[PDB]
Amino acid sequence: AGRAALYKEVYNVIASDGSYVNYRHMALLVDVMTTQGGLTSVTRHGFNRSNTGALMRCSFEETVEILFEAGASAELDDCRGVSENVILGQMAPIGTGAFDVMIDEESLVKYM
Amino acid sequence: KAIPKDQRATTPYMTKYERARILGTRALQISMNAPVFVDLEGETDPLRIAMKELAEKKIPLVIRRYLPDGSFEDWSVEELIVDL
Amino acid sequence: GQQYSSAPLRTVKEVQFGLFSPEEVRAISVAKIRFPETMDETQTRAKIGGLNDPRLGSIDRNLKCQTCQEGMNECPGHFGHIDLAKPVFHVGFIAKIKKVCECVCMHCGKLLLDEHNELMRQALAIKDSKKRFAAIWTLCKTKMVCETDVPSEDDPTQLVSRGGCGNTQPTIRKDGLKLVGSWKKDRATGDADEPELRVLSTEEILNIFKHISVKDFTSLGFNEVFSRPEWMILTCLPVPPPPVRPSISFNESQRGEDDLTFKLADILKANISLETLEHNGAPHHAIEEAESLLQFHVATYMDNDIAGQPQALQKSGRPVKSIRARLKGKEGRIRGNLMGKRVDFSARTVISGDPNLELDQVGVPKSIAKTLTYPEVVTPYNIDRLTQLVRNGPNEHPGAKYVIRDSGDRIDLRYSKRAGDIQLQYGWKVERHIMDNDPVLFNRQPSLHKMSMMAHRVKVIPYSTFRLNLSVTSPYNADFDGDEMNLHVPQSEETRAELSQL
Amino acid sequence: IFVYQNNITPSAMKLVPSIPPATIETFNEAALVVNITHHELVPKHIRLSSDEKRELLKRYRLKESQLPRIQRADPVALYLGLKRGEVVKIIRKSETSGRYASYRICM
Amino acid sequence: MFFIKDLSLNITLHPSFFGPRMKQYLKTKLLEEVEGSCTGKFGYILCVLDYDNIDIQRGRILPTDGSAEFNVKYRAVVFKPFKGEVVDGTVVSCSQHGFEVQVGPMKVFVTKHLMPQDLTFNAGSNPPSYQSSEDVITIKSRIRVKIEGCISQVSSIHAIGSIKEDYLGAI
Amino acid sequence: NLNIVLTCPECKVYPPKIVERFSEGDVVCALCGLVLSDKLVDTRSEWRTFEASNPLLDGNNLSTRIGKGETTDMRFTKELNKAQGKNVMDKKDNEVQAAFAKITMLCDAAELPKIVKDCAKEAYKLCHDEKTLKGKSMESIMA
Amino acid sequence: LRFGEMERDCMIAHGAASFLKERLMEASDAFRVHICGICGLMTVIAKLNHNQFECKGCDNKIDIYQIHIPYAAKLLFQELMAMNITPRLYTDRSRDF
Amino acid sequence: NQEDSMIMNQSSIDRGLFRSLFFRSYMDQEKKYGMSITETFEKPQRTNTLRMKHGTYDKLDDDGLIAPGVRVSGEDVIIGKTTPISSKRDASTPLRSTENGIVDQVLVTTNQDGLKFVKVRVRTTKIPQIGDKF
Amino acid sequence: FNMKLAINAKTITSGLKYALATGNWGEQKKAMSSRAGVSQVLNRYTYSS
Ligand SMILES: [Mg+2]
Ligand SMILES: [Zn+2]
Ligand SMILES: [Zn+2]
Ligand SMILES: [Zn+2]
Repeated sequence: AGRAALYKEVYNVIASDGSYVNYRHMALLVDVMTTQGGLTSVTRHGFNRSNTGALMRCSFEETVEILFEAGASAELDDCRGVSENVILGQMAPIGTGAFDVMIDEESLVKYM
Repeated sequence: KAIPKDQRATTPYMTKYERARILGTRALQISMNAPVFVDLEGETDPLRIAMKELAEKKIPLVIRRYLPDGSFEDWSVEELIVDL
Repeated sequence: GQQYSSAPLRTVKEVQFGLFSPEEVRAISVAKIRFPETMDETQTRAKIGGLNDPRLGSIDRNLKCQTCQEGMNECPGHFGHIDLAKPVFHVGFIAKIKKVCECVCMHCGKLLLDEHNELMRQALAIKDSKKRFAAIWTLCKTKMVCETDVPSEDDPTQLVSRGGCGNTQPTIRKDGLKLVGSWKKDRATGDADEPELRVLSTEEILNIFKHISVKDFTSLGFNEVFSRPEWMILTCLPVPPPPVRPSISFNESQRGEDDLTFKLADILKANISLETLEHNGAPHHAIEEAESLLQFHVATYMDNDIAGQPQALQKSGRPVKSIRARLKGKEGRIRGNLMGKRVDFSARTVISGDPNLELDQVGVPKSIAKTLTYPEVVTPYNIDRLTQLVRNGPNEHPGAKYVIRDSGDRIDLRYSKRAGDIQLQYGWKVERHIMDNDPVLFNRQPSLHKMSMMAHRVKVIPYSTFRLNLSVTSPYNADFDGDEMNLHVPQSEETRAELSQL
Repeated sequence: IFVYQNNITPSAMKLVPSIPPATIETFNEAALVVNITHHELVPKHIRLSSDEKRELLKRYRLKESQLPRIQRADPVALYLGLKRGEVVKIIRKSETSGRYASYRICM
Repeated sequence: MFFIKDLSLNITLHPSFFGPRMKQYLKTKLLEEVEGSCTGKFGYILCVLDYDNIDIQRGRILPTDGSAEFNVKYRAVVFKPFKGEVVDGTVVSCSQHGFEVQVGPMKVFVTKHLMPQDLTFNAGSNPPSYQSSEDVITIKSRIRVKIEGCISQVSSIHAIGSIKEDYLGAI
Repeated sequence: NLNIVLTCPECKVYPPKIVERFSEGDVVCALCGLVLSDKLVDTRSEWRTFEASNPLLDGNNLSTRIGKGETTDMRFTKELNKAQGKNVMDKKDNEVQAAFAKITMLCDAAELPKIVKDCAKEAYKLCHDEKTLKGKSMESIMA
Repeated sequence: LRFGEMERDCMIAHGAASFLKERLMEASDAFRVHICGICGLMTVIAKLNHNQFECKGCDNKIDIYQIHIPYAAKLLFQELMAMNITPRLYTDRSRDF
Repeated sequence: NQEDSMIMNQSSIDRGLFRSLFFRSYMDQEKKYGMSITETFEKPQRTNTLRMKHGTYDKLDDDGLIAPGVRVSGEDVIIGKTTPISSKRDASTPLRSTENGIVDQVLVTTNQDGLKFVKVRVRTTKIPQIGDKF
Repeated sequence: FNMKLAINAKTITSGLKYALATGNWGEQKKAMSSRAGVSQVLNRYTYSS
């Protein structure tokens, strides 16, 4: 019900200004704040304090205080976030990079 | 671990991203003087060559589609439906 | 370019954060770092075997980089160490150190609570490395005695002995960079009334931490391999190489050093001082006076914006740019050099509308087209065309700026004596001008939309403005009251496809 | 279940987890005057079996970590007497699909 | 010593080679890369065994690029020298400092000092030799050496060795 | 041994200016017309007042001098101003500093020019060292 | 010009993975380091000419890799090190999931 | 003339409508760096002068200044300066690369303490173009 | 008690010159908090400006 109310509220703020945003967008935000089991805020406290990657969390607001703690807790960043691969300058695992591309010598020798 | 062809469950259709990446990759390879698997009917732009190769499904590439767990389903460009 | 290395090219899959073991800091280091002097072998023009390149990194358009050679545009720069006279707190942990002391026995190095306490075994159970340390603390902080015997896991009559030591635990509070304890005491059952008030030395905290069981510290956040709690208190100081703190040699009476090089020299000077004091007749209170100076310089170097403490200032009244402060804000290393950065193959000018452009095109001023370049690979398909743009050169519109040979070296068509008689080879790259129908990223900042950055067809046109179709105005949120727009040029066949296709 | 009017002394509350495998629940009479489950905003929660759960995780290739979580103290988690590890299947109406099934694991 | 080791090498084949002589080019490129090679981990990779059964497997197409990557699983004869290994070899070079001994793919050098005291350098000979009261060691002589230690040096492994101890020296 | 060079490689001339360019950089020879590195070093862009320092005697560092209105120094100001005032006693700190501070007081009072007024004070620091029949009086070499 | 944070976002929204990589690497920052396979540090004394590798302290003249990262990250990593933190970079995984 | 843009009578623009004068002034000092090192006003020679500007130095008279009246252009050298250090590096002032015009006036002076310093005025006439705001 | 040695003219002269120039209304090259922008360069674009 917390989710349903939270959406209702978000929806009102948009529609009050006489604007339309498709459900899904507001739904997703509402869901993300929800999933944890409570009301996880879109603040340095809420989301940024979850189990995501340390470089990711550090790219928003708490930077150095996040990397010191990352050090003493011996965190391990699995580099699945977009933030990490951007810091690292590698092709992010998003759309175009969400899959891999291989040559097949079978199909290759078939066409000639 | 790699999902068997008989147990594949991802879309039989090629994603916008897949197609954009295949066309990008082939065009890149074509441009790096890679062998072209189609009659260039006067074509000179590697993307227009790539488009042509994909149009006749003569692109020898495979999409390794990763699942959130780490497993994957491999799909041939020849076998993917291009409704885009 | 940047020369070839036989080393396997790989991608970074995991990043393993941890603290520096002083053993390791010493082991990495390529120089001792003994003197607060920059260079100047007393009024000279070479680096001093002491601070920046004692054996270290290289600068000043000169190879000398200890066998490594290479020089500037290849050398990453390698670290030196500094051996500290006495332990000092790493400003960032100071609190995690405090909390660890609060959890463990300040004499035997054993967890104040264990498997015998129910609330403990429950908090100990917590899977989350941080949440378990958090819970362990709120429990152990309160415990002010190392217990020898505790009631058995059945009867409170026959008490089972755990670890030894009966010692009373201090009430720790911080006095800015210092940790001071207040031991409960006993004296005629009462006392305190007036307790034992003493500051806990780095060395004593270090020793307790050294004695904390692997099982124990592993129950706390810590990891036996990458982050033992003993590694939070600084004993050896990694010294960053010049790349991290560049110097500039202006005109023989003007020379600019980085704030870090200043802050380091103070650390060193304060160190050299305290080392001489301990060696000589130690006057106790004149030493701890010099220690908490060293403590300050080391601390203020990593962080100068410390709450309670005075800032280290740099002659002109401005506060020293600490390391923390370089990473911190927007315009930090994170927000401003990694998560967003300025780029080449970019262009910007005043936008104006056009009823005669097609929706998807963008009017590009001739001058802008003549600057921005696309690196095209010489191929049977383009060879003749490309040779012509090369012949056309950098000044004519459909022309080119550079020729990139297989060899790696760049031919500047503007100056090369062979800019005329340039004979192309398959695989070479011609860096040619941006031309009609090239895909380009067009953008109007802010960019709170995916539609605020869209791919357009080039249309080289006269006059200094970017022309856009009027119906494309709305997504960008542009008007022609003096708005400017950004243009980015893809450099790969792949990148171009991304733009045109998505 | 122990339905109490006003309070249960901390003396009495210490006897709650004293007799396992049997389980004890405390419900303040005042909360129960109104069935929250009946509310407009409260969708159908359905408790899954050990086999049903095992299957959910198998079908979506999940670790219990990856599932959205219902908090142990949650009004509905209380109403259903959910235990840590137990999973609920939420069936909500959708303006999008008509019917949408979400799952929540207990805290 | 001299081992048969199971090994695998990843090869990145450009699309232009996706013709029927693909396996043929893969098996070939494998041999170009691996054969002759000298590593620290494995030593000298001398000869790839069982050509006819080299396992190519399925090549994954690398996404943004066209090329396919295969992990060519193979099996070969390797030579990895160790400290303490007693080897037989032929002298190659000989100087006032000692003599190098060729042991298959690698050279093992013997110091003037890592030989008995009686064996002394004779510059006044063609070619320069080491002379004992009974023995003469020169460019063609066969020697049994005890490897004292190895240095993994790029495209080779070199070693120092003694002929001072019992049952060593000329053969 | 430190050898640093930009020689084109293809047609060694030993040696000629290669251009600093205007935008492209990399110093391509007007001879082999190739490249050398990427440059990427703007010397015009020095550290302004907004960190740079122009030291004439040894090396300047600074300590303490806290005044940021965040938390009042009061107790800590005297803690650190006394602690830094103890340290300027370890290794003959006084002498050059005393000389340059007394120097800027005697010149400022007569309004001596800074550009060359400070130039002569560098000469004194070269004259205070070296031992050549100074019969030093402090005031004497100050004139 | 600055291809800033908000621009990164649009590219991420578009799914232009390779276009983004290019902007951040090829079109700006991009640099190559040699890292150690044991302690994932930039320690490696690459004498790439004589083809010598070494990570003394590891005594590793063998298990060495090369990587392409934005110089600002090479910087960031050197900075985090100077501050006693170890950002060990590994070319393989050990966790799964 | 859509979305805040406007159309101008190109005929009127020719007749002088909205034209304007433009004067930029470039300055340079001949600094004294201690007992020996002194910058100099002169036309640098490319053999004994390091890191020269790719721009042209020909418009400089031997005093290191362009005489007023000469027309200039992008990257060209208005003021020639060297900072001797040893033979000497190039510390010259080039005209902004995005501009051009004719030198209006050039004055030579000493300041409060007597450092030779020179001011150069450059005049252009800016004729209303496309992205020009009104 | 030599007068010229006693009174330092440069104190008030350059002390005012600093403020007026830079704009940090306070003493002196060690300014913060000092209020920057108190003194600024007069707009001479148009007469009205
Ligand atoms: Mg506007
Ligand atoms: Zn180096
Ligand atoms: Zn104890
Ligand atoms: Zn290592």
